[PDB]
Amino acid sequence: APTRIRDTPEDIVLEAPASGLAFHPARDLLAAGDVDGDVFVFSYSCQEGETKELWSSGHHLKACRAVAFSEDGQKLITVSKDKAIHVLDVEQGQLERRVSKAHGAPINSLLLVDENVLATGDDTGGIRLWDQRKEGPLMDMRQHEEYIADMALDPAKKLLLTASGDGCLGIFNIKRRRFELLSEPQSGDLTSVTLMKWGKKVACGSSEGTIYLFNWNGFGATSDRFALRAESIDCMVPVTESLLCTGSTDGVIRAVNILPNRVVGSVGQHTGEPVEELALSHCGRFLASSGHDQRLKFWDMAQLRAVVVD
Ligand SMILES: C[C@H]1Cc2cc(-c3ccnc4ncnn34)ccc2O1
Repeated sequence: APTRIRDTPEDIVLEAPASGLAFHPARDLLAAGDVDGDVFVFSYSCQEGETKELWSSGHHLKACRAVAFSEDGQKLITVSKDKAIHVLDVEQGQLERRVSKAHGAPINSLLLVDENVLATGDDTGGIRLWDQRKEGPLMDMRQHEEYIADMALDPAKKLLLTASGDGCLGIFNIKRRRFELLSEPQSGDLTSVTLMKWGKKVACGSSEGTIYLFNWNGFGATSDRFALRAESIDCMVPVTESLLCTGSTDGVIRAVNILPNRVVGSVGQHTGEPVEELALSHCGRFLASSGHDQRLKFWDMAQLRAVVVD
């Protein structure tokens, strides 16, 4: 009394723009990592006043480019232009493990594979796989020629898929610690990669505003492409097996259906400011976006998930 409720959590206003963004797998927590290296965990709620910073930490002294929560919800893993990988505890953001010198170049991309294994990708295209129980990387692959923009995981956890600024989709066999192939290079930098259609399609967003599709186990060349009415796609996240959201340098977040390929419409925008990253809540209800306006914004996915069909 008074309880003031909205349809989404309030915007989170940051002091520096954030490339790192992830939702907790079981709790109403959102993590961000910013261009100064700072990392934050926020509680979020549709009740006004109840979206609050729970902790911040300043262990990285250069840009924190990606963050991810462990599957058990206990740890937050962060990577940085300082070339380090850190393991933090979710409760307080205390540093529990520091893996410095993890790459020879700034780390841009992070993907957790299982409770002991993760992959990192750097600004020169280097890909490494790590088991926390073994010293040194399991794999060191430099077939890519430009930065690793994004990575995705085979549901069977066999293949790691990579999107690179060299215009290629990369395929690595995690189980065999080996390179399989690079796709034919595309005209746009591949900024984003996600699995769609129950793992049967690979969707990659490009710096020219195209989405490329590849068939599963046909990674060598695209099976389809279509363009948005946008100059770029810089980040994507799947909402359903057919629907994903994109963020672009024009600041607009777009809902896009795959096969049939259609722009459903605009979810929202960071007016006139590039969208840097997206994430989806564990419950599926909220999309979060991080923009160059230094805001984390929440969007209700219910209207979409209703309208949406196989
Ligand atoms: C870079 C070093 C440090 C580190 C940490 C982890 C970790 C810890 C906790 N939960 C997790 N879930 C997924 N990976 N993972 C895994 C590998 C690894 O190699």
